[PDB]
Amino acid sequence: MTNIRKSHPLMKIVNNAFIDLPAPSNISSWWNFGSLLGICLILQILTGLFLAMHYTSDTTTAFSSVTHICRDVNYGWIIRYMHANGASMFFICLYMHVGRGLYYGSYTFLETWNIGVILLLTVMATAFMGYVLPWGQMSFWGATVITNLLSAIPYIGTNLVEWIWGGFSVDKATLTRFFAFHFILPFIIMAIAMVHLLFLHETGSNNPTGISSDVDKIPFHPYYTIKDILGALLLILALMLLVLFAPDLLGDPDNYTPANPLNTPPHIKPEWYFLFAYAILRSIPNKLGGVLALAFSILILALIPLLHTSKQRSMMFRPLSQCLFWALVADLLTLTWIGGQPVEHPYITIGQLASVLYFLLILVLMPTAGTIENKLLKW
Amino acid sequence: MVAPTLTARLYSLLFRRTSTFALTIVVGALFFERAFDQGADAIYEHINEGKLWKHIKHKYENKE
Amino acid sequence: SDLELHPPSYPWSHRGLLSSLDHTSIRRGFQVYKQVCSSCHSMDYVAYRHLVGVCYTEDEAKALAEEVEVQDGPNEDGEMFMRPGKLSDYFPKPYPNPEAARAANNGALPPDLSYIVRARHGGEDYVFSLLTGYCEPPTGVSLREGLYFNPYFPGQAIGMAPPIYNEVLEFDDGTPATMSQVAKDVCTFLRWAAEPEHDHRKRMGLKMLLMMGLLLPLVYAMKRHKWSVLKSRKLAYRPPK
Amino acid sequence: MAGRPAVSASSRWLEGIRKWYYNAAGFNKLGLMRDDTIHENDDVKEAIRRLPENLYDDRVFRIKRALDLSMRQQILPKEQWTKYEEDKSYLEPYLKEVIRERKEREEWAKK
Amino acid sequence: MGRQFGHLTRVRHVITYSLSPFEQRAFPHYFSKGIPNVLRRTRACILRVAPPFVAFYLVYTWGTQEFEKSKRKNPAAYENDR
Amino acid sequence: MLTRFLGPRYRQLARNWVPTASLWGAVGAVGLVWATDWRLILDWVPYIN
Amino acid sequence: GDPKEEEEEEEELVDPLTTVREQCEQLEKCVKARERLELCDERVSSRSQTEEDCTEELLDFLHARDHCVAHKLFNSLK
Ligand code: HEC
Ligand code: HEM
Ligand code: HEM
Repeated sequence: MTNIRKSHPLMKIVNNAFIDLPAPSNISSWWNFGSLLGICLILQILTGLFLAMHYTSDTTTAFSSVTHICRDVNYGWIIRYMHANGASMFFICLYMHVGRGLYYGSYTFLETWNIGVILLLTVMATAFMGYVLPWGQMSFWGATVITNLLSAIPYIGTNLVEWIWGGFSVDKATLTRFFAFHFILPFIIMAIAMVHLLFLHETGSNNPTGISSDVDKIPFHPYYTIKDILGALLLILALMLLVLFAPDLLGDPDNYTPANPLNTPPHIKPEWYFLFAYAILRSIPNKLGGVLALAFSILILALIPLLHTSKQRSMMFRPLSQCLFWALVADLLTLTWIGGQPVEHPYITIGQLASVLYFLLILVLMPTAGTIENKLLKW
Repeated sequence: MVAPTLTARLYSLLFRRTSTFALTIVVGALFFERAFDQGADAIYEHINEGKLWKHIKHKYENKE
Repeated sequence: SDLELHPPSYPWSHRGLLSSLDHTSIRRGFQVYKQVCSSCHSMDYVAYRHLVGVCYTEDEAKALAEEVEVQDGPNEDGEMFMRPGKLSDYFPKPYPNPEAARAANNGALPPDLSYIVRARHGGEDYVFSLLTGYCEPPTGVSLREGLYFNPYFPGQAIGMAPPIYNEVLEFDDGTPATMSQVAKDVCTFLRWAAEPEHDHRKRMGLKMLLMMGLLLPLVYAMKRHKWSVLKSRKLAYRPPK
Repeated sequence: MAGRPAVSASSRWLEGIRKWYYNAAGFNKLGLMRDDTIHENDDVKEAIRRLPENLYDDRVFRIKRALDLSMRQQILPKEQWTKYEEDKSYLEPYLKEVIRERKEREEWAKK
Repeated sequence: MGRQFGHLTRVRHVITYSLSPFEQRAFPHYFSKGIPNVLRRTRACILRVAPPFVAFYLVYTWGTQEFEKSKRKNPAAYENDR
Repeated sequence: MLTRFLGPRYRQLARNWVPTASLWGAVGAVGLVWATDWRLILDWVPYIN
Repeated sequence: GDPKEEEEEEEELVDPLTTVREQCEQLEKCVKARERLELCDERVSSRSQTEEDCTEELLDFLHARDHCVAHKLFNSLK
């Protein structure tokens, strides 16, 4: 009885994408973040569900329930911090997943790449909504400034701002809605991620070389499962290092005081994975321009596949574009650094220059880089 | 089994059959987890001698 | 623009990656709270039962709890009545509402001390420097009544009178109760009141390091062993003629 | 007559800039010719299908060994690199015809 | 999902050899070849990776210095002699 | 079990796979005991006493 | 020198913080910062009206001194 013809008329045929799937042999470590992202989803949902068994969305007993989780629940302190630092590991993994596609031209998978942007938008919505759950003077006020940006939309701004708020300002009505919304969205991400793979397995994967790897495909099961397991441990080591040795290293200290609408924090700022977008919005004094630039910078990913110019796919053999890619990464770090700083005269000048360079590089310099090399290679 | 090297006796005796391969994993986890805690705690309390509640308890509970 | 003074990095008994809290200092740190802080500062997230196994025994903590009367439990007649506290009771609140607190002081509202270590930039280093950093105001300032000059406080004008001085209290074990010594114990206590998981945080951290330190070389070996087939793989191209 | 639109490039002369870029690109270190790294679209893929068996099979092995080098994060020895002068376009004649065919087909549709 | 081994491409006249994983060392010449390799790999990318991030530190070392320097005051006396 | 019918061929099949099924239940026994420190069971091992 | 026990008006362990603080007023970094504090006071105190005062120079004086004491304060404590 054919061992190869396994229990096929079942769900294993779908699981052949995990065992017998052809994969390029020259896959580097930067591809491991695909499997890490799935582990980040599962870890966030696992810790999230157990957090939701003691968290109460009412304003009068939201912050006090978070304290009860750490102080009273057995081993409840670690779960709160693997959730708080798992989001940090999520966006660490999320940004390298995007960066690898930029460098290795994976955006040529138009279906998968477009679903990837949708996946990115969903997580940043979930992360923003979950930050408001602790209700700790960074949750209330971080949500206050960002949500009020929608009031700049003409003729419908205040109509939907209140419809988001469930009232005239952020309050208990908004808090209960966010917790329910924060519960449902991660399960949507699982469905989209399955669709994300469905648009990729049909066209295979990519390689650092950028050429077709159909001549050197290898089975996934004995080579990449053990490669992803090692990559998973490096994620668990990195996440657990924060949780057990510096749990509040990334989170702002001001979040530990209960939310007070009458008092403002000394400095207002979102989490570290949104600080790069905060700087772009703060660059333009105009209100309508700032919200558009905030959305355009995130939504510029969908415009990247339409800007390809070089006859080579990956940046492996494109030294001119390599110099620009790390300039963009450095500039993205400059935006992150300046996002957490107050708006004064040194950061006003640097903030505008970094933001204007962020769009200039991708829109102008990178497409011009591909054209220059195309001429330089007799084609 | 009949070789003068430890691992050869360690493989044929245990790891040759996958049924006994899992036995050494589960039994090995029993003895590892018990010794690791004592091993990894005794070192921890050495770094914190005279610090924790265990090391300052003796001057309380009257007759105990 | 009201320049801020950076708190110094005071070495602590719990500053290392694996160093734990000095529970002897915690017990002395609570004595500062029950005598000085609790007069006009609240701690509404730490119970009298939390001190069991940390700085006081079960019998010691029961005596501490029963020392203070608490109001709870509707009488069968339908009225509130006083009773000695129990282990499960939280630390007494000096005032019922923040409005009363602003009335007791010069409008300033004493912040809750449960998370004040983790809710301020600098942690215990800033708090220790704030308690001991009180100094005579420099020439050219004008401080309103009920306001005192503390450089470590943002704005350099704090509404809190100096709460710590030499022999402000007396310690059970008899260490010299000085301005610096008393501030250190309460700072050690205020950290435990903020991160009770501090000891277990490092205790599991040591085990993870001793676990990842062994599994990572081992897991790497499995990766290399399975991939050693492709790493040692020779290709030969032999086209016909 | 190469390099840049200017008569002289920044780093002296014009022809040496393309030679300098070839060594900078680094696909010769892997043992690949220039047309072995091209992007395979619906046009190039057809032009590959027209390659002679002697030339198509040679391309397969050059790619096959390059992925082996990339898998090991290694490069070919200094004597086995693709010389810039000895690199010849084995796909340009086939690409041009598919360019000619596609242009005629596309323009005939709009008439 | 789709496609599998058998119809991926047409490969001809290519012979490959491989060893059993139990008959070869998992870590062969780790520091004898890996260390000279990493130096080779780092040089091939340090001229395209380092300069973009070296500039950011220069921005850091100046944007931070300017902020504190701007915070520090300057003399503004109008009429007095000490 | 591990068979289909009641015959000498299946009786030999069952006997041939008894030692593996014999020691497979140890994982179900010890592993479950290991998971929740079954005391009555952990009270007999000398080193873990 | 303070009111605890024995003669000499008793002997209450003067705070080690005070002893450590004066141990660092003679350091080069701390005397120069104190130096700038002195000239500031003469400009401000003798001034008839001016909003300038002398806490920034005091803050620099504190920053140098308070970083020293952290190095060698906890040794005397406990
Ligand atoms: C005289 C009543 C009183 C005493 C006693 C007291 N505090 Fe305060 N404390 C206050 C008030 C009022 C404020 C708020 C001042 C302000 O915000 O301007 C305050 C503020 C604080 C703050 C917050 C500073 C900040 O920047 O947020 C801390 C920390 C603090 N006190 C610690 C202590 C400690 C430790 C003790 C015991 C040694 C203590 N306090 C004793 C009244 C008191
Ligand atoms: C991709 C999925 C998710 C992401 C990125 C995410 C992100 C976050 C973040 C950043 C916080 C802020 C914590 C803090 O700053 O202290 C948070 C809090 C919280 N999340 Fe999520 N979350 C996810 C999924 C979930 C799920 C599925 C649940 C419940 C089933 C959940 C429940 C909670 C709760 C109760 C809190 C408040 C408790 C706390 O903050 O510690 N989350 N989340
Ligand atoms: C929770 C969020 C996400 C999950 C779980 C996820 C999952 C995955 C996985 C497992 C892969 C295959 C792994 C690999 O080939 O390395 C993949 C491929 C890909 N994803 Fe995502 N992804 C997420 C978000 C994103 C984002 C933010 C982008 C942004 C562009 C994106 C775009 C891509 C692209 C371009 C590929 C191509 C891979 C290749 O070329 O081989 N995805 N995704």
